[PDB]
Amino acid sequence: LLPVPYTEAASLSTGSTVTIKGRPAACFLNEPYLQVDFHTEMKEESDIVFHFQVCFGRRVVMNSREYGAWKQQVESKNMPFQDGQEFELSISVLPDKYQVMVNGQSSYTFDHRIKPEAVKMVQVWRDISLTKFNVSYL
Amino acid sequence: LLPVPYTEAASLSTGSTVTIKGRPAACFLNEPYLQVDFHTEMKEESDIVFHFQVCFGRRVVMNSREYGAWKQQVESKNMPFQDGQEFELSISVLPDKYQVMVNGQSSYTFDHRIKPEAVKMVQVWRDISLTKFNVSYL
Repeated sequence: LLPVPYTEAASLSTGSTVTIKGRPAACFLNEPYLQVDFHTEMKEESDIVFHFQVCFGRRVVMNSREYGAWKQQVESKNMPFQDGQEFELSISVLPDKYQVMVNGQSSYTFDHRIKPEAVKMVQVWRDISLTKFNVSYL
Repeated sequence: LLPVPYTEAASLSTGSTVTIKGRPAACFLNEPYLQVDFHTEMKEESDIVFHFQVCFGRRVVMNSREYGAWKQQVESKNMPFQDGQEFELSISVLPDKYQVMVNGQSSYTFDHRIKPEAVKMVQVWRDISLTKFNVSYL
């Protein structure tokens, strides 16, 4: 249903939740990727407050791009995504960090390096099909 | 125009040329990938006679997947692809190797590890839009 790369303007603060439903575009043997980037401007070259990159079946890396430069990457081996299955990815803004849940289970967190109020745009891209994208505020 | 991941059944021998026209789906700053895989069966989990993977603006890796296992990867830093531009990629089957041309210029080669006559399917995927795919025989 949704075009990939997927772009949507967005604002985030404490209590915001970004929810993504989709499925990998390839079998895990072929190592598809998923990337979710919280950008500071509508341009894709803009800074990235929160970068979330899944190499399905292998690892996750999280980072930020600040004044054009990648910072300290955080690596995680948690891999709750299942081969060939739909996933529901939810990214919640807490006061001190993002909490990333996959199919209802807390799987990753990432401390705010830039205030989330700096976010203007979310991009979801790489090797997924995308059926649902929502930003909600509570 | 063409769906990505793109799958097309194919046969290859000496004199075969696979021609791909497309453009990256992201700015090079965001490091999109391109992957071209020559498979031994119609299944995406099948062995890969020739694997060609571009990290736009960084490197290329080439390899083969034989009985399910990746082999010796070949790395190249040649990067003739231009940021934000259409490319024309042509992969020609010579008796002893594949020759990969990008916009008319020979840019990569890869010696046959498996006879090209074992190929049954070509997949073009990752972060590109695809406007043209052809297999031709001379």
